[PDB]
Amino acid sequence: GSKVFVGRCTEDMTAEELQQFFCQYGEVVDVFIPKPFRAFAFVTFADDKVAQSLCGEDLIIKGISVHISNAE
Amino acid sequence: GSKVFVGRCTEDMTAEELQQFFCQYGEVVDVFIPKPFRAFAFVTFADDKVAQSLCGEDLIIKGISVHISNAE
DNA sequence: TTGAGCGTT
DNA sequence: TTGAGCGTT
Repeated sequence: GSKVFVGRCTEDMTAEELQQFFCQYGEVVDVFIPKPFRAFAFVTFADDKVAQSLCGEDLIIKGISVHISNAE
Repeated sequence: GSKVFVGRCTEDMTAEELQQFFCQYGEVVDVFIPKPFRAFAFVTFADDKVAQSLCGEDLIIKGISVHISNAE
């Protein structure tokens, strides 16, 4: 389980931006942003341990609090 | 401003544990835990950028959500 | 605040 | 859910 769900994304948050933000924690291998805009994203890590360490956290991306959960 | 306040600490959270947890983000140079127990701590980073990136986040340490704020 | 497309045990 | 101690512009 190396994919996380990222809730409360804003529309200006691009895949590049999310990847740049999330790769601070470990290698990111994919980002999925729904189209049309649905205010969430999925971020996939190479390492399971990295994804699990983020679950349950609320992180600040460009001043916005996003919630991290397991991807199902 | 390279020091953060860590709110909602639990008593079992030792200085070593907090340092181990927080050094994932960057070099940690000090940890202060009040005695007697007051359910918060201060963590000092070598790098200001690291402290600022954490402010406003809620992080999970041993299953517990702690809130990160600027140290004043 | 839980996604696709290909193409079928 | 905002700390010490040393020792004084």
